[PDB]
Amino acid sequence: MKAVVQRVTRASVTVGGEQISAIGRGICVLLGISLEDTQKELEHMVRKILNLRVFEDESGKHWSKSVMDKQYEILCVSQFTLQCVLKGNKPDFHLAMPTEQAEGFYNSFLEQLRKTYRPELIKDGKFGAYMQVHIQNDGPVTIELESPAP
Amino acid sequence: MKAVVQRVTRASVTVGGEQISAIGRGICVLLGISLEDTQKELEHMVRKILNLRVFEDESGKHWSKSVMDKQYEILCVSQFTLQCVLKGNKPDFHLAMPTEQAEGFYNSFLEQLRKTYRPELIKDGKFGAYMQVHIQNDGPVTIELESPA
Ligand SMILES: [Mg+2]
Ligand SMILES: [Mg+2]
Repeated sequence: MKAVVQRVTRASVTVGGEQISAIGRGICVLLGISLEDTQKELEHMVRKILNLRVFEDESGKHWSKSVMDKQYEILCVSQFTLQCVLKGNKPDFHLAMPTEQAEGFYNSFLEQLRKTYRPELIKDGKFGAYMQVHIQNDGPVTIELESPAP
Repeated sequence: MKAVVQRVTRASVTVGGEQISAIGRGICVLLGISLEDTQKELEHMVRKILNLRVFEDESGKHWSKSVMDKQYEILCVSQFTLQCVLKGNKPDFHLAMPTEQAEGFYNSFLEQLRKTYRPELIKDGKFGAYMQVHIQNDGPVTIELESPA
């Protein structure tokens, strides 16, 4: 499992100009699920996202508070392209989990996130859809996470 | 050297509320200079970014065309937070090149991009600054790139 995490002042997902979801301050997670991914990686990745210290405290010290410390929001979007192998210049996605299983895995992942944090502060894209993910990256701050190695 | 590349329908940078840079369709590249990066990694990374096949052809075939094939734009922003977290739950900076040496590499990287592609299609943020980077990720499509190893 891989994730790209971007700290946002706001973020939203549109499908065909229709706004699907939107968050204010918090974190946008692009989530790459691999073929070899299991419940262990699912649970480990949730813990890492929720505990990632990307926010300031009241004094303004950097890297001192997680999304949960701040009671901020999380926008998760499924992103199989992160499971890319770069032989030549064309991407190959053989390491990504196929969409039939991946949708179930993704849904279970979002559900662990909601039960570990607060459901109302967790927003999603639309798994199969051609989306525009509007990301107002605050800083910018961008962190790569991986769980096969936690 | 590490990069996160996002395919965009548009992207922009604001500092202090003012939009200082914007592109239309293309890629937004967040670039992380590492401690032992050389001109070698820099040249390799430019090449990879410029030929990355993240665009469709004119028949709609996925993964077939690069930014240059499409004559699309590139917004490049410096981002030192791309190094591995490994231990703890905060960004890790010990592997990032100190800002002083890094700024020279970053500017060299932009000059290489411009020389190898089209200068008028290349935009950047503002190296020192606290930026809002507005990214309309198209798909979304996101690719992680890395040189040395
Ligand atoms: Mg993200
Ligand atoms: Mg990017």
